[PDB]
Amino acid sequence: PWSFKDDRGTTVKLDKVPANIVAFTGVAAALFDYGVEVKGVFGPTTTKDGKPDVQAGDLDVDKVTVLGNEWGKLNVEKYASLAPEVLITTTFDTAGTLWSVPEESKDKVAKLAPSVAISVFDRQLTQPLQRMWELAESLGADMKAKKVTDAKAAFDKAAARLRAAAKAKPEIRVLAGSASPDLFYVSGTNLSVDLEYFKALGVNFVEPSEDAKKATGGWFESLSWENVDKYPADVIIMDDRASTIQPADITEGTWKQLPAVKAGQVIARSPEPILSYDKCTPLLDNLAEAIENAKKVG
Repeated sequence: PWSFKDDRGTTVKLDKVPANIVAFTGVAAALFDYGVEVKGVFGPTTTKDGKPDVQAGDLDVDKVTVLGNEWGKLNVEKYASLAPEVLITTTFDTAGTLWSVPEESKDKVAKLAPSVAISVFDRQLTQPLQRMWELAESLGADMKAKKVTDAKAAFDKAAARLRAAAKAKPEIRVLAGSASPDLFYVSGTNLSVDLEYFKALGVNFVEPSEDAKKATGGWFESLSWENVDKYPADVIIMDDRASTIQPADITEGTWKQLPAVKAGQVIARSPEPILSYDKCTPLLDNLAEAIENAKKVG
């Protein structure tokens, strides 16, 4: 028998370990790094060139059945066809809302299999990493596999590296942004698993006021493109997801004139980390590297 109590406090119990798992693409990507296969995914999975999306990690995107290829899309008839035994996703709120399960069909989806949510709300990254590790082991992973303990050691090494970098370079101000056509969004550290952890390790973030973030309940501040120079920043970390405009493609003149952009001090941020140590290690290394080499320019 298999049992797991998720971050909504609900305990799913099945008579056997589920063989037919369906997961949000980023959760399937994490389980893949622990050698747990899924049968179906939903979420940003492939790009228009047919390549794996960043949230698909190392998943074999040809083998799995893609039920939806963007956030909030999940075809229920095709989901039923997988004979699903559990659905697994993340959750970003107090309510335990299942991330990316279409609101208009979530009840239909829930009829066909129990769900497991891993919370990525209002906590540090190490939390959901260890919760996802426990889930993967319950599903048949070997958590004492050298691939996995090496991964955890590499993550701990990269976390010490970011702590050291932030101690060496306390003057380097990091801005977390996400680009869309109407607005550039500046995140605060509070509420995000990655940013809360990077902050705990000593990174100096630009922090919009709580007043400036209240239109999103404290997640981020919306700025017009002409006002992206509001906060002086030395390193900018930009949202990497499918729905957002990547830094190479931002054509707006105010952006191109940013001290950080002119200095080449822009890297990716993954606001939806794939919850494996393997895939979170680069998030620490990349930010450490940027801080280690950054010039104060903002």
